[PDB]
Amino acid sequence: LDPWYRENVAEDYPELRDAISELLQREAGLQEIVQLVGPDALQDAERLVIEVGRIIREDFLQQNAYHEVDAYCSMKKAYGIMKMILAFYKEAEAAIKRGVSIDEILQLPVLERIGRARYVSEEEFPAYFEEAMKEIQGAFKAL
Amino acid sequence: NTSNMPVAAREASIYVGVTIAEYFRDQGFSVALMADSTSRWAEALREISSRLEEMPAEEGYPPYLAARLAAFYERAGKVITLGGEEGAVTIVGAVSPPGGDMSEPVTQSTLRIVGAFWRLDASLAFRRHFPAINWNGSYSLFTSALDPWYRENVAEDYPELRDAISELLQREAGLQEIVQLVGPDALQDAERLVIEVGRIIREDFLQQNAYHEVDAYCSMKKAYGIMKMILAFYKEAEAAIKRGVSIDEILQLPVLERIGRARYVSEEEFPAYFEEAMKEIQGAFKAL
Amino acid sequence: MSQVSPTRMNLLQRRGQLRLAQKGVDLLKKKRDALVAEFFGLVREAMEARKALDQRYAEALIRVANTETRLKKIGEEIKKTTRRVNALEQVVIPGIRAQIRFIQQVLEQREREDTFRLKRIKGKIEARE
Amino acid sequence: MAVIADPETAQGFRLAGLEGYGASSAEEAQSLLETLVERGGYALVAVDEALLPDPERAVERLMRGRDLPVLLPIAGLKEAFQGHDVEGYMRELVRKTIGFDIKL
Amino acid sequence: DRTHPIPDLTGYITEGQIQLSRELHRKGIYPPIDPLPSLSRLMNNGVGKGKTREDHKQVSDQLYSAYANGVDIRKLVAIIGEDALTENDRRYLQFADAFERFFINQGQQNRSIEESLQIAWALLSMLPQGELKRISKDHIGKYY
Amino acid sequence: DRTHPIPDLTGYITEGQIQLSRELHRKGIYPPIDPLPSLSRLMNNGVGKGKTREDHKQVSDQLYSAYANGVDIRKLVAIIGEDALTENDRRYLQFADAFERFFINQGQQNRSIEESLQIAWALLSMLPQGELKRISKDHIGKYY
Repeated sequence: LDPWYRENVAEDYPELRDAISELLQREAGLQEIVQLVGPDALQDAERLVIEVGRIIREDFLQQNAYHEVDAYCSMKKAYGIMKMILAFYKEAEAAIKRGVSIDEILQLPVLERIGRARYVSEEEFPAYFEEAMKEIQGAFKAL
Repeated sequence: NTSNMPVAAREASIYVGVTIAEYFRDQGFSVALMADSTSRWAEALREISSRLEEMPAEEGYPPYLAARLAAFYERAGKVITLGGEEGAVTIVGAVSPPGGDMSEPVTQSTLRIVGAFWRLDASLAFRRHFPAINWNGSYSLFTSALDPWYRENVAEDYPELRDAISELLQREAGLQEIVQLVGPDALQDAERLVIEVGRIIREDFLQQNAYHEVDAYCSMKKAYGIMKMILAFYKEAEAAIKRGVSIDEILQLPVLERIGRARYVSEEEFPAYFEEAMKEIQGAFKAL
Repeated sequence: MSQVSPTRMNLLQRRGQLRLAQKGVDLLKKKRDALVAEFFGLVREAMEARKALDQRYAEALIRVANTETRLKKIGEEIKKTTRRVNALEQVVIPGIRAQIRFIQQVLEQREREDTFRLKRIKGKIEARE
Repeated sequence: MAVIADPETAQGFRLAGLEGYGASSAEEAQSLLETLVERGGYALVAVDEALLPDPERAVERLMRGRDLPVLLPIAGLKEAFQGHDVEGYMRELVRKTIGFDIKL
Repeated sequence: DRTHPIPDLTGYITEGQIQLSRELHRKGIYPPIDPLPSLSRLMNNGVGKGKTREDHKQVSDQLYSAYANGVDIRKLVAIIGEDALTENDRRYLQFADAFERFFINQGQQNRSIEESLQIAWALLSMLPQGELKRISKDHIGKYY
Repeated sequence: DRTHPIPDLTGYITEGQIQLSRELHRKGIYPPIDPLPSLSRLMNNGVGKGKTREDHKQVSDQLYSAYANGVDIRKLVAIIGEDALTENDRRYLQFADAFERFFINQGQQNRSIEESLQIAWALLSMLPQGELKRISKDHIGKYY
């Protein structure tokens, strides 16, 4: 079904879902280890992966069947939310690589908007990508 | 009921016996009916049934192998005989499964009827714990039925004492399961004490020597007195631990060896052990 | 054997690993307890020790390591061949429940399913006759 | 308890009333452990870590009886403090435990 | 054997199941109900406002969670010793005894659901209010 | 279940067996071939000088032995911890990953026997030369 999505919805449908699944796969492995040696030894890189992995679970996987909007998520909305999450991931890993505190990213203002994105019925959702990039820049500014 | 005898005779043997048993209870006697065993009676009956071409079921036993057996055990009971007077027939039936399987015939159907089951345990026997009755797998539905007789005639604390000992044994079973996993090194003093007293219950109480001239029979009066020596040692043990007495100090307490040979004493010198236990713990409260 | 092996087997197994798990979280709690008395020890140590270097002043020294040496004594090696103790232990222990668990299920595999090709064969003899 | 340190320091522990013994090498110091061990009365020997870079091999060699002194390597030399021999002791101790050379 | 075909096929015919266990009975816990194998296969259909009381599900959830934690802590006490248990864990340990002594044990006695919820709230007071994760604040204020 | 009568009776009818394993597939190793349960019954009849290459049997034997040791060491790592493994065992542990990553895994791709032996020799370099018990010195000098 990947070609139907690539031709009618988004060229990067398959690559995006493979990337999210690898995220979730990595989280599962990390949580198993943390179950043993605790979370205190976790590097910033591993804390970031759990942070974004959690956003995938809460902002994407979870859907509210009782909400008038999130009861159904059109194909066009599904990919747009995926790209907001995956774009936040790339930016997150990029910021860490430049010594940005994960704590600074964890409380990034756009995050709360990404969390309520499933409730928006307008593309105002893809605008979050640009809102994410500038916000990280404001974090590249403060260093 | 020998092997050269027809399946018919062995089948009828329990009915001939029960009738004779009911006859003596009619006089106002309390009779015991001991049935060696019903596994072999059901094999003799299966032989007769198969020869009659009745349809074989589970393990090839005829379908009429449950209602009959139940009907037998139903003839047991203490009655008010014809013309008043009371008598009774108590039944003790042996169970011999084809081999450890403990399914059909014998066991399965029987354990569903009978109200009491005394499980001789080969592992308890190999360990030289007599009688070899597993205090964890055996059961009776008569505990409450007979508690008042004990309370009125023997001891006011009979039921509370046996419930407390059983909770001890129950706790030991749980502890031993865990130790089987994580080893015994992590055990707190409190848990080591429970195993110590649990072991004394098994060795000093549960185990009885059928071959000893004294311990071959344990009078009701002796049973409660030994129970109170053990339960009193328990309370004192838990009380001493709570006051930081080393369990190793309690484990080698001199009275313990006497408690171990108490089943061999035929005189009440046994209840004297309670006072001997208390003072000895005091000598342990002294040394601290 | 046969039946009965059936359930004590795996609750030795299941109930008995539920509580090996539980010693696992116990010891990472100790993790966080231990490692925080780990660094502070460290602290004063580094400390007035070299207050010792530039050195009566005899104690900027043993005063130093009466504090310095004591603190890291308890903490330093009591604090962990016993810390690294607690936790280095109980984990080859969820090893027990682990591969040995594979144990109970090849065991259990072997026969509620094997014991059945069988209740049913014998049916089959005069079940078929 | 005995303390084994470089001679100047060892002298200072003595002036403070403690039982300091002076050494200037891993080997010399192991010798000192063995004399103390044989001689018998100590429950603990605190050793400058510069003088005890391998304390397991150290026990290994003392061999004798018999009930041992706890053996405690503690900081050293001068330039060895003006690091932080902590940051990395910590990297090793967490890897040690959980298994994970974490990115500190 | 709860897997014997008879008891096993009966489970589907029920809206509530109360499973008794010999192991539990041998520990002196009566009624000898296995709290992790008894299900309101249909419990939610017979509780709440207009049936029992609005806080019934929350109280049942909290008692079940606290009793299960308390029972596990009996294992932890055996592992580490009573004195090594945290203050918070000690409260959960004690709650398990309170649940058994006061809620499970009845001196033969016909308790109304109101009586049973009252005992439930009384024993729950033993726990820190901050540790009542499964009771919404609306119920704590109204019923605690 | 490889012991089910169907697959079990089929083994005798074969000259080469390739056994796939779910466990291996779940580790992301594809093709999910169990390197210690795949055999060539008639393999010796199709290899060597004039067929494949003279070192083929030696290389196959050494890779099989090293992979089997490496897989057992994955168990030993779990038992003792990675850091407690000897330097020599660590090399065999690593060889098992190299065998899976580079030899088993193909990015769909038609490897000549020459290509396959080359990858085999490349991964074998990870092992100490002194630990190549199953390769005669003549082959080490000529092909290593």
